[PDB]
Amino acid sequence: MNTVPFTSAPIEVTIGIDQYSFNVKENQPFHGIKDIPIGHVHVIHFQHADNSSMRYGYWFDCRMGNFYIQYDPKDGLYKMMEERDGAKFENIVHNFKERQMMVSYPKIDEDDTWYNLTEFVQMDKIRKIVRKDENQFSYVDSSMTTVQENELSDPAHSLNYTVINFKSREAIRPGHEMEDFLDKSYYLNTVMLQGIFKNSSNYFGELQFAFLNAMFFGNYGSSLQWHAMIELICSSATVPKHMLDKLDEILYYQIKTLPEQYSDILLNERVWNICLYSSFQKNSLHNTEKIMENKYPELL
Amino acid sequence: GAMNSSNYAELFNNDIKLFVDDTNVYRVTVHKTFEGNVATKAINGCIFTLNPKTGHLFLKIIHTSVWAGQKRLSQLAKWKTAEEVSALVRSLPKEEQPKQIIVTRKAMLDPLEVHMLDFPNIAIRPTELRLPFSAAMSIDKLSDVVMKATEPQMVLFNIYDDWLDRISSYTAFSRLTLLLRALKTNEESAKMILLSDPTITIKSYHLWPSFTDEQWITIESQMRDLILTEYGRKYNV
Ligand SMILES: CCNC(=O)CN[C@@H](C)c1ccc(F)cc1F
Ligand SMILES: CCNC(=O)CN[C@H](C)c1ccc(F)cc1F
Repeated sequence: MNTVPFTSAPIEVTIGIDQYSFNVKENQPFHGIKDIPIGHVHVIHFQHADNSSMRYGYWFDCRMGNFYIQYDPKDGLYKMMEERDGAKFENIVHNFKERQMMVSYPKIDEDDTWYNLTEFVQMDKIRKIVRKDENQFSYVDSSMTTVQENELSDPAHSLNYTVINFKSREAIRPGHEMEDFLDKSYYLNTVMLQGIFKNSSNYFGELQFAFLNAMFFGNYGSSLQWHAMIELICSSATVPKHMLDKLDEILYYQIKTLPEQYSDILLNERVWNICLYSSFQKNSLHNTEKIMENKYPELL
Repeated sequence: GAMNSSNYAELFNNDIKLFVDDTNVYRVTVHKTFEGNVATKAINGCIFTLNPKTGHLFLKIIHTSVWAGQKRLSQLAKWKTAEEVSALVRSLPKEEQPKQIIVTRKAMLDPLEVHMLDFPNIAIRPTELRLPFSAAMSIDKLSDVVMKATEPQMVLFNIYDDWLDRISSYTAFSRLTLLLRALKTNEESAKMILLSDPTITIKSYHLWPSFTDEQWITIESQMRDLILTEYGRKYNV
């Protein structure tokens, strides 16, 4: 069980750690989160009480280093940093555990939600989408644009998701225009899976990361990416059966976790109706269709 | 974006553009079978691709053999249209290629866009105008070449005959649209108007009769009367 120490909490803030959130008051004696499960990526995220504009946060994996948060009064944000002195860090975490100044990651034993949302998400792939090579953790915020959004303006601060564009030469073989446009299997299986992602696990990892950035930061380009990666699979007549079964599980847990009051902005009516009712895969996503119809029958 | 009444004179500027109408590509007769079910039989069709400034009409005849063994023919017809338009563009010298293609039906947008991905600088536009180009098969010489075709074939026409010697392309397009709207609303009456007087002939190399300027004003007036009438006869007004 790993720990993220906070130097202090000088500004009132809602702190989230994966699907949980707690409210910290200005100058409340808050010194971090402990008992963080090992084996998973995690995200620690922030919304200031005074300016709900800009949610922001950090993806990290405690196996890759010792990380802490310290408030910077110049840049006005809680910053993640790596501590290279393991002696100092282990000592600090201990002293803090003793004084009961850290909250405990509140996971229910039965609960697999975070695993189910991050099954294929790997820190190494996150670090290729969010490029800041000097750190082992990755900052994301509500405003960051994607490479594809930038083509349609600071490259260093962009989300480098794989570009998916259904009306592009990459997606359409010369001489197969109708075939490839109406059945996207060649773009899914040859271009993206065999060519770019190498396997379905990497594809699902990026899809899961895109959803989580959409949900936790309201990052619009990440929502676009999530829906595009769903639509590409659903619009393919030929999809490995193990991928369809896994997609149904992935989307089920995403829809289950999505806040009800955000469904209006985070779910694209066109994509979901096409995918569940018109696409080649309209009859392959049983769990997802059942939760969607019982939780968000309005959208459909 | 879309072409409408606001931006109508754009059709007659000096940027090359083509209208594409696909309404006569897939044509059928519906009939009963011996068992009392219903079936369709295809008949030859055509793509109507028109330069509205010059009158040049690229009439690609769609022979029924292209549908043999194919499914979902109404969807295929849109993709076949887009394939033939793209092939036409590629066959033209660069300086003759259009800068815009305007499709008369919005369902042609995605098929044409995908077939024209190699031409990112050619704009594919819809229109809000309800243009009467489906009535092109009411022009006798056009219907004749389509129905006689025994294989795929492209035939080039000037749909304005020689009108541009005496009128502007705006006026010529307006006359064409009036004639075609009339033929669409009441083909018999329209054709009577056009062929009533036997002393006015259609030259061998023309599609419409050799009306003088004064006769065109009279003809045009008769066609407006027809469209207004039929619009009365229809809505009882
Ligand atoms: C060179 C100055 N930087 C540091 O002292 C950063 N060290 C971190 C681990 C830390 C220090 C004090 C705390 F109360 C809580 C902490 F997390
Ligand atoms: C079942 C509770 N779930 C929640 O989101 C709220 N639980 C409190 C506020 C909480 C959240 C995160 C944490 F690290 C420690 C905490 F005590």
